[PDB]
Amino acid sequence: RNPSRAGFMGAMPPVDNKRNDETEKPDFLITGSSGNTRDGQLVTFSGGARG
Amino acid sequence: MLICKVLKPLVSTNRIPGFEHKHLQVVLDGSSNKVAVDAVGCKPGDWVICVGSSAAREAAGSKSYPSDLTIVGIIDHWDP
Amino acid sequence: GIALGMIETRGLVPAIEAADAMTKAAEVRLIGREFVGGGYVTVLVRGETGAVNAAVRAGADACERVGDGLVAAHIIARPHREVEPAL
Amino acid sequence: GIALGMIETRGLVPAIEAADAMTKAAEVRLIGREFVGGGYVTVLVRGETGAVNAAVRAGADACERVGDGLVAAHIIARPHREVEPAL
Amino acid sequence: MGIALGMIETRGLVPAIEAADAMTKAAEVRLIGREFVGGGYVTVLVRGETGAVNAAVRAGADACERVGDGLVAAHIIARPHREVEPALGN
Amino acid sequence: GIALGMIETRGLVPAIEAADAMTKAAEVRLIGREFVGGGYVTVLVRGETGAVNAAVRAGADACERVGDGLVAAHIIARPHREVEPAL
Amino acid sequence: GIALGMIETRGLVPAIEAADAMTKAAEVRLIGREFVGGGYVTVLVRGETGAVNAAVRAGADACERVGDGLVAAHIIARPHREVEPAL
Amino acid sequence: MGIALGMIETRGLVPAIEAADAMTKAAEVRLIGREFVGGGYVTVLVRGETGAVNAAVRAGADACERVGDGLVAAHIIARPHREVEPALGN
Amino acid sequence: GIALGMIETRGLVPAIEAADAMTKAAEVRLIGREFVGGGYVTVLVRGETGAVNAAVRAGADACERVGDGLVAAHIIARPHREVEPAL
Amino acid sequence: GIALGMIETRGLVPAIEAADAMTKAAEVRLIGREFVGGGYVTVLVRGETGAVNAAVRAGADACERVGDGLVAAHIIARPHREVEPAL
Amino acid sequence: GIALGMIETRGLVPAIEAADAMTKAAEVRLIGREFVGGGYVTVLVRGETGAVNAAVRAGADACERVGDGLVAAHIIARPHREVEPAL
Amino acid sequence: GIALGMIETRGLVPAIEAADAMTKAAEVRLIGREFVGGGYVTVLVRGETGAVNAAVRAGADACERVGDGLVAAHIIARPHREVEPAL
Amino acid sequence: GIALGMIETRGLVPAIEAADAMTKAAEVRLIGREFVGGGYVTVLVRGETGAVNAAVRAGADACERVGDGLVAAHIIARPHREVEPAL
Amino acid sequence: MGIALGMIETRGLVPAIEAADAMTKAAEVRLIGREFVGGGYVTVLVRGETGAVNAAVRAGADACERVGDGLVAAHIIARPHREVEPALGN
Amino acid sequence: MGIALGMIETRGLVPAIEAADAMTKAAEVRLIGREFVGGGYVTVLVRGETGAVNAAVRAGADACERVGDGLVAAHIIARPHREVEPALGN
Amino acid sequence: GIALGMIETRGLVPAIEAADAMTKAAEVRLIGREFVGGGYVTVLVRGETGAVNAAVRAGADACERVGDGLVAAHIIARPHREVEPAL
Repeated sequence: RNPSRAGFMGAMPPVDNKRNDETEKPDFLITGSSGNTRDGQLVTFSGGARG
Repeated sequence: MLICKVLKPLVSTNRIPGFEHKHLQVVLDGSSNKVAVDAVGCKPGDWVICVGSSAAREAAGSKSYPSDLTIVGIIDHWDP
Repeated sequence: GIALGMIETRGLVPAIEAADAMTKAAEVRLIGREFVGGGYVTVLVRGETGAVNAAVRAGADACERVGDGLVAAHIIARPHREVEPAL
Repeated sequence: GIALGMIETRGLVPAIEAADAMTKAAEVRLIGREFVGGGYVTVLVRGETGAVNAAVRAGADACERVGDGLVAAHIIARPHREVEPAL
Repeated sequence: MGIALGMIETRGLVPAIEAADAMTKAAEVRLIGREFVGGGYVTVLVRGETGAVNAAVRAGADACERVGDGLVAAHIIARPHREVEPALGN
Repeated sequence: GIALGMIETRGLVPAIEAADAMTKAAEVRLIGREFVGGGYVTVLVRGETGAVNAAVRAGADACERVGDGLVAAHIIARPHREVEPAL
Repeated sequence: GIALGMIETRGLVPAIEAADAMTKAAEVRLIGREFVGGGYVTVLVRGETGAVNAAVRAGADACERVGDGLVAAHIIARPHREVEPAL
Repeated sequence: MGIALGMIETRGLVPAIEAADAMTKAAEVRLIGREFVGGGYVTVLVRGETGAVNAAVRAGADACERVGDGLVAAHIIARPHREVEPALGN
Repeated sequence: GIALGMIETRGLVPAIEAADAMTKAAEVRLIGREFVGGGYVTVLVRGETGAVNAAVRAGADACERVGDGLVAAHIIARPHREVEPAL
Repeated sequence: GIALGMIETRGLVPAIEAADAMTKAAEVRLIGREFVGGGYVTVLVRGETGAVNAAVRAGADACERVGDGLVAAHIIARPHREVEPAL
Repeated sequence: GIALGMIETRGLVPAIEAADAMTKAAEVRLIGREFVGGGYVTVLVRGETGAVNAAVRAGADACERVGDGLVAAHIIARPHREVEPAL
Repeated sequence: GIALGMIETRGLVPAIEAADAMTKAAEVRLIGREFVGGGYVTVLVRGETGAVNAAVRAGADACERVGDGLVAAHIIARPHREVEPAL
Repeated sequence: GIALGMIETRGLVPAIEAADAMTKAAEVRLIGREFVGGGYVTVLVRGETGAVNAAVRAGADACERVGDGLVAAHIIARPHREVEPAL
Repeated sequence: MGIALGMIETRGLVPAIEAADAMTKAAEVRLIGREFVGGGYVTVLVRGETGAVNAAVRAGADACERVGDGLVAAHIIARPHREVEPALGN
Repeated sequence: MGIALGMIETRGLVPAIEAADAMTKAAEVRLIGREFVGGGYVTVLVRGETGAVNAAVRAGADACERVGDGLVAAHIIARPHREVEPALGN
Repeated sequence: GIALGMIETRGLVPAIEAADAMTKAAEVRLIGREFVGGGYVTVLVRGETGAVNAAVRAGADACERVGDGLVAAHIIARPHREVEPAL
């Protein structure tokens, strides 16, 4: 029909998954992070260093 | 299973396995108060149904799960 | 309820599920749902520290397995005076 | 009654296919259609819990193939009254 | 009034309106909506009878794949229900 | 005129460069500056068939290397009146 | 619309394919259908020179592979008055 | 009346009338023209609903090619233009 | 409309669900619900050509995955004047 | 009880077992038992969506292990107006 | 103080927690809470040079571990007189 | 002059630090910041053609690493008045 | 209320960093700072249980890196009244 | 009054006061405290603005590592809160 | 006034004024001196806040060395002494 | 236009040569001259950005080997207010 054009050469834009970094371990629960286990910031030695 | 009218929500505290305890809710079985983990819906609460025993463990999600009573369903037409 | 939490995810199947859990968990107030753009959705919640903590943890672990799930979730215990501009 | 069924998908062709399933398979009210952005199109309906369940299963197994298909899908039975003003 | 709702979405308005023109030229149908979903998802919404909708969407698929990043979804509805009608802008 | 020429590109800078080449390449009036979302920007010019054809070809092959690049370049000559909602 | 766009082929199949390609691809006027004899079929359009050019390109690229195909596709830049009464 | 156009052209009218029989046997299509192109080419126009015309043309292209010299040229037109109608007997 | 749509299957869940899709997709009147015997069950609906077309599309696409499956999907745009005395 | 379910099997040991479970599960009405022919037997049940769902699932899983068992079982949430001809 | 501190990130938990660190570390006035779209969210604070310095230190060091992480951390000791009309 | 210089970046913080480089390098005044969508951010500066060129050079050479980086930064010394509606 | 948060660390640089986290992240009273000897520096705060939990998590993930970092950290919710005179 | 609290601790008072002199010479800031934590941990506490505190602590780290057993912790606080102020001897 | 001292010395004043431009473009620093050492050495004094001066000197040391013969000598002074002020124009 | 061009060279011969080139090849204003010391001589001109660019091009061109040759030519496009006491 109406002559379109191709151009581009690279198709879809390179969208990055904002989720990345990781590297270290999330800061001892209580601030974010799902799943997991450990303790409700119990008096247990874990407490802060619950990990 | 225990017929049970939701009463109120709870608040967190200093226990570790709360990662799976999932917002305990105070419910009433018609006699006195009780609390059970909300699996699907509590609201103010018209009439829901509550499951305990060891079934509660696999009713809540894990064999090792620490519970004695879990709400399991909602009765749409309820009961006087 | 000065204590503030917020649940952010991709798509609002987990967002409304987490917000339902938020309101489901305690006497917390949902103050705002925001469409980030690009698929992220955020739901704000206000209350006291313990109630907000219980709500946020319940909703986060409930929504981690629905659809595409949570992205991140943490809590602010003593939010700054700029919260009113922030909302 | 307040039973909240809802569907997320990529591109609204499956969104409205699921809406057609909503309105034809079950007798529920379609309360919302939201463009999240980033391709997420969302349909929101309210009705009877069993009726909403039939609606959502029909919507899933109808629109899961069309185009990019559905992305996330789950049912809400008794949403909190606090959630309603946000919707 | 052809209640049958055909509609298709694609990457950007070039393929979208090329498909729209293909539908309105190959078939005598009335398009009712152009929607920006977001993130490149742009959709054309047309009403017509089942055969006319079928021909229109076939033409749109034929003329839309070879332009831009191309078509994505190409399914239709033959008998849309009343309740979907408000979602079409009532 | 009734001829519609129109182009997308990824990024607003190539879009305005292409529209600039539109408006000096041939006698043409531009009618649309649409933000598709996600980076697609569409330019809509209105004029007679020869002017729009030459202008679009010039703008496209001048904008191919500009910025991120073009998207599509085909043009319709005698649009149906039914494209009025595109206005 | 003095520009005279013109198509010949073998049989009405490519002929009317060219004709509706004319009137659907571009906003130009079809003035005539004629049967030469021996299978050659004639379609005559009028319009702006650029519009006529686009239309004839559309038809010549759309109708050649259907039926026995195109035979004579050619247009007139500046048609004379004298031929019009003989049309 | 359904504007959807089916037309079939053949060498000799035996396959043309076979196509017309497929038309009038398949779907709600009314033959609006039986014309002799010239030099032996015979072609038939039917009009009707889009799906009806599509099914009819399918039947013709299934039962026309192997009859004598057979089918030479068929197609479908989905949404024919208003200006084409003068060329269709006006 | 005199178009007839027909489905054979092994069982009634396939038959009844196929008929539900039959009538939900478009306006078609179910006329025949016939138990052949030996497990064969058939549904016959009446409607116009496009309606029967799309409706039997939906019916097959809803019924395929029940029991041993749909046995035969078949439609006629218009049966002869002499078929219906033995409908 | 507009919501409709139905249990179909080979032989009516599982059919009457499933129908017993149907009536056993909720305030559902068994509207008809039909001999398909060739050994298939169908039992219809009417009610609301939740009650019908519970009944059908209970009966299906109960009857899958008796004799030769179920063949298929699904539910219709919003049956069409043709249900009265269908019964 | 005319120093501007800026953070981009993917999501709002990173943004809001980074802003909380922004304002807790030193005296800085949050001025901008802008949703770019496509997942990008940015925070802009105003304060003196050392205050913005240390505050953006704390903000990055609090935000790094949320979502896919902070995208860009950047500050200017004093933007030009001509930037703020488009703040 | 009348020149309009343009800068494009992946995100707005690089874009506006580039705009700072614009307005701080040469005697050029920026007329706009625009969020394209999906993260694309453009800034439009206005001034003398040599000043615009030098400013764009400075900003591009400054902002390769800032944020995720640049996309497009080209200039027209004489954008049309017809581009002004797009400005 | 009486909720006892407390931190031990090696060198008081992390001790006062955790104290800063105490006083900025949550609204609690700092009841004591003790030099045990042997490098152990201890901070003692009282407040609301959830607020104290937020405070202690902030103090941990803030001061665990500085210098020798924290050594031991745990929360006390409802300390015995007999303990209070000793503190 | 520069509220920014810089402070660093080390092994014994030689490196401690050498860092103190480095801070008070390289920068014009006021040290407010010298504390004996115990077991060799001795700490210097200085107030100033954020830039001055930064320069002072950088100088202290530079001049303290090469004396005695050396510096251990070298972090600062830009905006100390009111409640920490009693812990500074109010 | 911020006593934090930045000073940059170069061969020839083209790099000196490039450094001064980096000064007056980076941060809240006011050039308090432009002096010719002798034999071609040109150096510039600016004063301001510690972080501001540090950032400015950073910008100068980023944009000064490759200009003509380029930078010869730069530094920062954090907390300059009172007795130095007479040497700084008094 | 206050763009500041300036050049430095050994001996004031090429300095005044290229200053004449400044005022002889572009419409710039000579704000002054300076004798650095030890044979180093600089000249300071002001004008339009492109004009000053062309001027310094010509000046460095005419200064290149005459006498002891050029040391450093330079152009700043937007000098700051604080620089005026230094010029």
